[PDB]
Amino acid sequence: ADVTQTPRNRITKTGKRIMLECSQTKGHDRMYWYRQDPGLGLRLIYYSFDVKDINKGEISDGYSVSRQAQAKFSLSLESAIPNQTALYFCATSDESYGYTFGSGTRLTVVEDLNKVSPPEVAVFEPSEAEISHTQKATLVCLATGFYPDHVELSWWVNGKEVHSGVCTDPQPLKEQPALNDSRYSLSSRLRVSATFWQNPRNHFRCQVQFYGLSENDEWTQDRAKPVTQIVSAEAWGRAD
Amino acid sequence: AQSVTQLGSHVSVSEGALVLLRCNYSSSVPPYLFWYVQYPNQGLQLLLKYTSAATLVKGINGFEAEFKKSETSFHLTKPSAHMSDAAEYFCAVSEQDDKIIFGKGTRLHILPNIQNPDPAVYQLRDSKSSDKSVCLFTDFDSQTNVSQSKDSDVYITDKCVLDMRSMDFKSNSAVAWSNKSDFACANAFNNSIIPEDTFFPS
Repeated sequence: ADVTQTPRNRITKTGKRIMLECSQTKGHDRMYWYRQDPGLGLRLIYYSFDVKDINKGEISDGYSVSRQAQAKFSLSLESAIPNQTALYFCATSDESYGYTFGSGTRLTVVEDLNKVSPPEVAVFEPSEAEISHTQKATLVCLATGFYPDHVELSWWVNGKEVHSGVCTDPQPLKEQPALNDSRYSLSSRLRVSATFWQNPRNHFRCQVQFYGLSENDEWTQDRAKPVTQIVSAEAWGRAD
Repeated sequence: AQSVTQLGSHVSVSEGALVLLRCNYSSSVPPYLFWYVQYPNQGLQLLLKYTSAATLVKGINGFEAEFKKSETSFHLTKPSAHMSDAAEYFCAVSEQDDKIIFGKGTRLHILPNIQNPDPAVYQLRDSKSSDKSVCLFTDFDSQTNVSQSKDSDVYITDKCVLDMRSMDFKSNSAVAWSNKSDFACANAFNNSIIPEDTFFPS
């Protein structure tokens, strides 16, 4: 169908009951919930051939499902734990393995919401020695001090999103690798010709979309509530 | 039709070389087989599938796979690796007449053909304060790899390849940083084996 899943992103504390929903328009008998984890592929949790039919997949422990309609297949985490942090994919199939996947639910389960924290973002300007030696200019964006590891980084030149000349680290690193609740950091490069960097008209922005708390969540600390938000840093080109 | 096996979580290929990603299955009866691709930040896209018709199946973008039951294989190939082929690829198989089971996935890394390397370590300053900075190791070829840090107060990223379309130009880089006053770009990458001719501006 148009297979559609909700929510797209969610952060939860441990011990909460969490519901993911898949809906289709084509009315295929067969629906499926999988989870995806690095190094492990997509593992089947549960699947259903009709409203009266539910079957376990390889990793069904910690989860339940209900097939409330031809069109809808709900997944529940009964009592969320951190190792249920994952990307979750609904799918439907016709009678000949013609799969349609939903676009994904990124779910992060954290033990303590007090540790949630948005990134600080800084842009570092190109080296003059780089400019002189290569006639190219590499900007570096650094996002630090964020938790959980649930962000999206992009670059914006004179107000439009650019992909060319960008490389973002695939995985953030842990600032304190010994700690289970270490904050994270992430870097990205944008390289342009020296010519383009050298023009004071051009504006460069690194934008980090952070996912954290919602307006609902309780917040008891003095520091800013760490709600889902965007944090940017910027630089203007310069002649000298 | 029980398992499907992909060999190596991360694999490399030279830019312009033959792509070959291996998949084998265990199933006495020939199964249907599928190759999915996942570009980062994204969902899965079917490239091609074996549905008991042609044994040589062609997919989008020059991808093809041959089903070979005599060695229970269905290896995915493309004749030439482009930078845009960097993705994770998943082989998958029909099972128990009711579902598709997925291999563990292999990420394809494309090594740019760097004809004129120009290795260097540069220092970059915060646009809002001279006093914070980072180090950028850049423009080394495929024979260099970057090691993780020695020191728990020094942060070093994995190497990353950017492709500047404006100049048809690709380059490698890694980034290092630290809050220590001890920290110098000249020393940042001392735990890595760097090219002997790496440029270190004064």
